[PDB]
Amino acid sequence: QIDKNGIIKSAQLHDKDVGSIQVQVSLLTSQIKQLTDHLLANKKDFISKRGLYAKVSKRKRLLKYLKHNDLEAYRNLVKTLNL
Amino acid sequence: RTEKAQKPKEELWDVVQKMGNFD
Amino acid sequence: ATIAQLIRKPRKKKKVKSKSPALHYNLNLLNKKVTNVYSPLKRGVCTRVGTMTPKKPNSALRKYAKVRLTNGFEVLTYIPGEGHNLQEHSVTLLRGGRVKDLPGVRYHIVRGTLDTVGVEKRRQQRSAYGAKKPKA
Amino acid sequence: ITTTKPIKAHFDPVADLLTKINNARKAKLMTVTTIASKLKIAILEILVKEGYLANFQVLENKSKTKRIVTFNLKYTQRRIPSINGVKQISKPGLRIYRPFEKLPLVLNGLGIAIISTSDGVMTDKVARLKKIGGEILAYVW
RNA sequence: CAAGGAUAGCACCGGUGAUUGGAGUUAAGUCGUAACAAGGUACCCCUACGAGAACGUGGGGGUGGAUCA
RNA sequence: AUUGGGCGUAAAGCAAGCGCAGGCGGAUUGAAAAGUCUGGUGUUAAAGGCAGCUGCUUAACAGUUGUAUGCAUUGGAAACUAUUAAUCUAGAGUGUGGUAGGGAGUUUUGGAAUUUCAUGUGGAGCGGUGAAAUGCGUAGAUAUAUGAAGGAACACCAGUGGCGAAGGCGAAAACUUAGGCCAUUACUGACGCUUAGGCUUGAAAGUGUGGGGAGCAAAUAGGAUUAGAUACCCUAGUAGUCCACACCGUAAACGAUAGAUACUAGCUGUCGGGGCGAUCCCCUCGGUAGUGAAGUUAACACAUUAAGUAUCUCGCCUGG
RNA sequence: CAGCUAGUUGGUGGGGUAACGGCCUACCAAGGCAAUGACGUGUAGCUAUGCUGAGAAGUAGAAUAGCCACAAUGGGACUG
Repeated sequence: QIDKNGIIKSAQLHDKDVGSIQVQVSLLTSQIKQLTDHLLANKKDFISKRGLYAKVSKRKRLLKYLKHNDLEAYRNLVKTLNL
Repeated sequence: RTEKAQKPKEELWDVVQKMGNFD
Repeated sequence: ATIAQLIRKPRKKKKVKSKSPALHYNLNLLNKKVTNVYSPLKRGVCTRVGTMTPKKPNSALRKYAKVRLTNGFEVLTYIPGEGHNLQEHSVTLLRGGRVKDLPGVRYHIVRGTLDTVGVEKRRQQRSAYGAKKPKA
Repeated sequence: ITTTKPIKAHFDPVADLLTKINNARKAKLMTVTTIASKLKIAILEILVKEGYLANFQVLENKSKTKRIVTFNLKYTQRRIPSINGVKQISKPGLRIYRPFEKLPLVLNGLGIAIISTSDGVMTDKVARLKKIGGEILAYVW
């Protein structure tokens, strides 16, 4: 379904990042992957594609912030803003 | 939690009142 | 609407349909730079003269004249003079105004000027009609 | 005490204050809560002193964690508010400022505009007298 | 060196021209009244065709129709 | 229509969702002070004008003085913004736990039966309308029941229901999963907001592509009727309605009411969630509704889901 | 009117008008402007001065004072 708790806790480095930028962007990226899988398995689900584009946009804005605030976001960039 | 009470008085109970003396 | 959008969608003033531009400009050889003088009464050669019917409530056999100005635009006009002194070729100087009765007509003509003078026997419209001084 | 109905960042403190003020005027409501700020505290104190607005109480949870202000309008004993119209001037989309010599008296020479300047926040008359100008926060009459 | 003079290819803009769509205008032009009552078939919106035409019918979108609690 | 206007029916909200150019931003504090004020100088011309005078008979006119007027160069201020240096959550939200929608798609069948074929019987009608007729029936009908096949779409449940971005979602069954409702000082610490451009989707006709096509109707064609039917009647009837692909990408996609955001008498209903407890009543919040206060449209009316209140952004709007 | 621009773009050296200036060149080069719509396009002579209105703003910079441009169009040189 949501694929929520496991991905959060994998991105949950400490007890001080339950809702941080890191876990949020990880959730959006994991949701992008899961939505691609689903919508390839379920073609005409336009809800999934519109949500995928919305998550892509919100991920872009989250990344622009994460590079505005912390300069170490792109030195270990496993979340490059290209999709 | 109280920080500052600038004139803690507050108006209340606006009765229907007008021209109290008519006698 | 709002100022932020108003910058991108500025104010759009009211527009008016053609009334009488041709009276103000005309062409000429040797530099076709237009005659930007805003002529109040501009000479031109008339083409047709006749009489026809205005609208239904106010019908008549009222005079009309298809006239041609120096510039490209030629137009059908009304003669505000008592009787018509235009003979389908008379040079005449035009006027402003608009006629709401005769179709095809949206103009008035200077009655009395360098041409179309002397209607005669007048108390009103002697500055117009070119009528002379009111000698007893 | 217990201050109920907190408000979060709407888009700005000024519009958050204006919507509450107009809603109180509409529903004949007494006291409403909005955000807290140094400018808001200054204008609220000066409006208590001016008489257009009744008192206010600024409240905090523990820190910048949550800072709000509850404010009441001065009402006669007829449910008639003292506020006869307040217009916000300082806005996010339009930062409005005026010199000390270009500040008018509102209403009919009675209304008092609230003006923050280079060295403080005050009323329109003493802003003209101060020979120092700045942004305007609210036209009050 | 040069104002300038050139070639074949091209390019931009204007008017014209057998023939001609469309618009306002004649209280007094041709058919039937489609349609305005649920208006003589309820209206239509998007789209296919045809019909002098009002228009008529298809597949979907709606009541910007009445009935009626 | 900044000054100095609308977007429900007399312009109208983008067809729907997401986004940049660009625009603006929650709280505290410090740098800097562009914005902001402030202190000044230069110049912004005499002629021109504001105030003033003179003479031309008097101004017309001519002369004339204090004054205009925009840049640069100059001490500051921290109130905030555009910027910077940090933090705090409360906006974006995220976490947790409870947590529902005919959500979409995918994958299946099941039936009312539609049509057809064989089994048959039946022994002159069926059919259609306002009226008949056209059409169908005697290679055996009307009709009937079985068996078999192919297509289409799913009786009731269907909601002052929920969800989906609009488009929409209803025979059931499963899966992937968008998203939702309830309460979280819970976590980054504004990460925000929209949206011209830009990205994606987008009823449907109808286009061709491969099947079957069950049925029918655009077109077409006969009998009516008509002043005439390819209109209203029907029969025959194709494209199409069916599906796979694109494109068509428009709709009464209009609530002719934009998206994000926060607030405004109530009242009577419903659904979902949280707590609780025979049920229940009840409270909480939303969703889904309304009369109506206030407020707002000329008016019609909306009205806690506004056309009420206000911020950021965009689209639409000036006579036929 | 969405792409336009090959001194385009800048450098060393040399030459150069009154001179700095790719001003121009030998040599070395591939960059410059631009959706805040680049390039192109044609036009107006720009400021003071010219009117209307309270204001917003609009209306010419004809001629004029300053500057600027041709002075029949396009070059060259000389003088000063």
